[PDB]
Amino acid sequence: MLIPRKVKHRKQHHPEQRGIASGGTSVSFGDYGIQALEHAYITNRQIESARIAINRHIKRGGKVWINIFPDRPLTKKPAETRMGSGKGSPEWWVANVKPGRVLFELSYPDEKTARDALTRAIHKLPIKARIVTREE
Amino acid sequence: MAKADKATAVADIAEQFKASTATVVTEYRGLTVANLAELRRALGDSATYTVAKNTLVKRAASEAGIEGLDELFAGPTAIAFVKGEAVDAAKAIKKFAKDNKALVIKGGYMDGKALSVADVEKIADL
Amino acid sequence: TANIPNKLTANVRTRTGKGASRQARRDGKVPAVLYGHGTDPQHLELNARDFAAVLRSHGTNAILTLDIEGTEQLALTKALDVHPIRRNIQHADLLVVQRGEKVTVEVTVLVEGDATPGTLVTQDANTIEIEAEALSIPEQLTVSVEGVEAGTQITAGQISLPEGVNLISDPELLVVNVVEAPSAEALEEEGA
Amino acid sequence: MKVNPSVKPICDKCRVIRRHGRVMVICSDPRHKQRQG
Amino acid sequence: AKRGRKKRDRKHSKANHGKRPNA
Amino acid sequence: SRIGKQPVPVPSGVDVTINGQNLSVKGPKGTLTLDVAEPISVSRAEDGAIVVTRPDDERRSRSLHGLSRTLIANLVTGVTEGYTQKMEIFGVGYRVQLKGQNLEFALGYSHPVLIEAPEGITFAVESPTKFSVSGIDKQKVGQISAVIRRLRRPDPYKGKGVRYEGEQIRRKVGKT
RNA sequence: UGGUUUGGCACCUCGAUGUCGGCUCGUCGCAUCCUGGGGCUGGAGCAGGUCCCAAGGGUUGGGCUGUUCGCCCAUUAAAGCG
RNA sequence: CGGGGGAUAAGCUCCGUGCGUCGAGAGGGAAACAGCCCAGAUCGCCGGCUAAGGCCCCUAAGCGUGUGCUAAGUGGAAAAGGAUGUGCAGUCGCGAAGACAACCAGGAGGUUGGCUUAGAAGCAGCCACCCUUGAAAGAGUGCGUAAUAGCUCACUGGUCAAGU
Ligand SMILES: [Mg+2]
Ligand SMILES: [Mg+2]
Ligand SMILES: [Mg+2]
Ligand SMILES: [Mg+2]
Ligand SMILES: [Mg+2]
Ligand SMILES: [Mg+2]
Ligand SMILES: [Mg+2]
Ligand SMILES: [Mg+2]
Ligand SMILES: [Mg+2]
Ligand SMILES: [Mg+2]
Ligand SMILES: [Mg+2]
Ligand SMILES: [Mg+2]
Ligand SMILES: [Mg+2]
Ligand SMILES: [Mg+2]
Ligand SMILES: [Mg+2]
Ligand SMILES: [Mg+2]
Ligand SMILES: [Mg+2]
Ligand SMILES: [Mg+2]
Ligand SMILES: [Mg+2]
Ligand SMILES: [Mg+2]
Ligand SMILES: [Mg+2]
Ligand SMILES: [Mg+2]
Ligand SMILES: [Mg+2]
Ligand SMILES: [Mg+2]
Ligand SMILES: [Mg+2]
Ligand SMILES: [Mg+2]
Ligand SMILES: [Mg+2]
Ligand SMILES: [Mg+2]
Ligand SMILES: [Mg+2]
Ligand SMILES: [Mg+2]
Ligand SMILES: [Mg+2]
Ligand SMILES: [Mg+2]
Ligand SMILES: [Mg+2]
Ligand SMILES: [Mg+2]
Ligand SMILES: [Mg+2]
Ligand SMILES: [Zn+2]
Repeated sequence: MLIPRKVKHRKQHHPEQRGIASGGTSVSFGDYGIQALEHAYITNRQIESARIAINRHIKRGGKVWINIFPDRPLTKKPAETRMGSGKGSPEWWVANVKPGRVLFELSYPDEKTARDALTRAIHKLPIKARIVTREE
Repeated sequence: MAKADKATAVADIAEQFKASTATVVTEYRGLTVANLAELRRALGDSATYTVAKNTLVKRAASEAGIEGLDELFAGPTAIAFVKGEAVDAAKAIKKFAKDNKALVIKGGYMDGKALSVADVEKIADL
Repeated sequence: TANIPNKLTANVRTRTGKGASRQARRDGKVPAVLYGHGTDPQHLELNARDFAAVLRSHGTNAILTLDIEGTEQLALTKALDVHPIRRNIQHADLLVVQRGEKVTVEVTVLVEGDATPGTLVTQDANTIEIEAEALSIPEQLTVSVEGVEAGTQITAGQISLPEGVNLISDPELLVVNVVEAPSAEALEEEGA
Repeated sequence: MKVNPSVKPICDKCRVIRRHGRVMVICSDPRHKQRQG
Repeated sequence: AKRGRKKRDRKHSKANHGKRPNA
Repeated sequence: SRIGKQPVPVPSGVDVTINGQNLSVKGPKGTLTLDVAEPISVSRAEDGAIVVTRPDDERRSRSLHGLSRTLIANLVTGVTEGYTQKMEIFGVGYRVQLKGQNLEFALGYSHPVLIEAPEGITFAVESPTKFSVSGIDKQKVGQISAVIRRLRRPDPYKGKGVRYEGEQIRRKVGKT
């Protein structure tokens, strides 16, 4: 559960959802990484669930990284009410993603266990993804 | 095993044969590791007993005139070299074979000529 | 530490523009431009297949000798661009060079060895800048780690280098770090 | 006759075959035997 | 429902180039 | 392919005749007919052997070559020797006896169960607990063997039923 | 996936679309209550748990609230969901 | 087409567009279908040439020609995911020094490695995952017993013969 402390304005427009990624397109820091292809949004709950999933399988050794943060908010008004008449309230936070961006990275000398854990993580997210290696 | 390993083994067995006065061929099938270790301990005083593969030994035999043994390498083969003396190793193998009943002596090599099982028995007795 | 040139062929581009460039790309040709102190830019084509072969054989940085209309030249692959998704070589930069020049080249570094059970291996920096002669560029650098404990910060300067090379990056740069293996409690605490 | 959209060779002794357009795995252990559908 | 999916899917006939009134 | 390459041997004491696609064989045990698949042709070697050839290496030909070869080998070996199977019954108070061409079983049901013997096969019993079945066609032998086997449900507890010669059934013990 | 409850859009009908249950009378689907056939079991057997195929027939009578819903009284194989 | 309100929902609503059409527009095309494609009706002619779409019969025109794919009525309903289906293109490894599978022998000795437990011997768990003889033994992928014990397997030798 990662939440930003404060923001100048507490709500914004819908996230931009077109184009191809520009920066952070190369796996770097550790030895293995994950990159996505489709376009969607990811939230703190999903991030934490994926982190716990990778944790409970990596167990003793290794250590992870996260390259995103759901800071941009989204709004949702009380249910069963006439639309309009004012904004709703911010309920859950998300961060956008574009093809080529790197989501997670890992370092663990046992390649097979590392790959199996990473596949466990991939089978989790709501976006198509695949594993990548540090070497070109 | 790599081709380099095969060449190294060929050279090793060739030099061992060159440095050994004579040698014999036996069958190692159906023998328990305990009895193999016992035989190795018994023979270690004078001779050396190992295992070699048919194709490798056939290729290595081209150096000397031991090429006549090619027909005796059909099936499992165990190779024993006698660096010292000639007869004591033969007696040891004969007694071990007649005790175990699971070892058959394929033949031997003496004075540049292959000799059959009866000749091996006679020369061992001598 | 000596290497040998890799031979290739090239042709002069007839048209300049995105349309023709990516038409050639689809056909199977990778456009390229060469330039240097000679003050004479030239833009050519290269065979993608042999280009990839040479790169995979001799790393990112390799010595290339090019045949253009019967003329010979020596060039270096200064920079490369890779499609993030398709991993294609859209364009490569060639820098002419003659024997006996000082050039700035980025070189990768690898690490190998055995680590104690109570230690973990991390690599903050994967490439280190090294200056040397054009024909004397190492293909890779290696560092051996054995029986290290606790803080064993290895600086770039500490790394052994071959002769005829100079370390341009400041020695204070940290390349390899080794730390105490983590604990489950602290690891789970992280990011809470 | 575990019926799930996806099947796997749960243990090493599972083998996969194709029948009448439907693919299922047979194994000595009945627990390891299932068909998709 | 089934009704809705039909008309939108039936719009993908090459005759109309894919664009039709009312989706 | 690999299994169809080797020609099928033919002994001297068997007659073989070929009429286009159809093939018939005459031997001491009897005679049988056969129709062969059209994609594959069959030829007879002058050295008392049968050679089967495929025109092309596609999937259907690769599949049918081996099938034709093995089927020819099976039918020739059957007409030469034949086929027999032995059966045994385990349990307490289980019996079997022969009445002419018909055979009856006693597995402990309230009423007896009888099985008719179709043509081309015969039933032989040497002991009240063991019998055998004989015939010429392996497929018929196997069919009748399976039918006889399926009389009783599997019993992984006491093993009561009918079991083949070398067939071992898993057994699990119920504590309660 | 279904559009069957509570919901959002006002597009056909304010020179009229008459309204909840009950009585009588059907017709249809299967996401199966029994009746039918199988398999896996932490399946001695009776008896249980779960999955698969299957829509020919049946699915009581009473007390309480107008009630829908719901609780209760006595048997049968069941007192099925829309 | 570029946007806001909405649950990135509506055949929803509110904007901007020297933007199209219908409204105020027949014909032909998609079975029927105002807002989609082509095309702008002065009138007559038992005349020729064409756009959009079509050429087995309904129904006018090709059961056209040349090279390739399809076993599913996919053609003629949709996603996470799964799989010894299949063709093309590219790999490294091994392969006549006998590849792979298949069909005989050996797969052992400190050893029950320590903590843990009633119990831990290879198989509830944690640490090294050390080493010996070798051809090969992995603190052993499992289905085996409370714990021993067996069935084994990993790599490897003997026979067949090239793809794996
Ligand atoms: Mg940026
Ligand atoms: Mg996903
Ligand atoms: Mg599952
Ligand atoms: Mg729309
Ligand atoms: Mg209205
Ligand atoms: Mg109206
Ligand atoms: Mg009205
Ligand atoms: Mg009225
Ligand atoms: Mg009415
Ligand atoms: Mg009413
Ligand atoms: Mg059903
Ligand atoms: Mg039932
Ligand atoms: Mg059940
Ligand atoms: Mg039914
Ligand atoms: Mg009926
Ligand atoms: Mg009342
Ligand atoms: Mg829009
Ligand atoms: Mg919008
Ligand atoms: Mg409106
Ligand atoms: Mg408007
Ligand atoms: Mg108009
Ligand atoms: Mg009109
Ligand atoms: Mg019309
Ligand atoms: Mg006009
Ligand atoms: Mg015309
Ligand atoms: Mg046209
Ligand atoms: Mg016509
Ligand atoms: Mg046609
Ligand atoms: Mg063709
Ligand atoms: Mg269809
Ligand atoms: Mg799909
Ligand atoms: Mg998949
Ligand atoms: Mg073994
Ligand atoms: Mg030990
Ligand atoms: Mg343990
Ligand atoms: Zn299994």
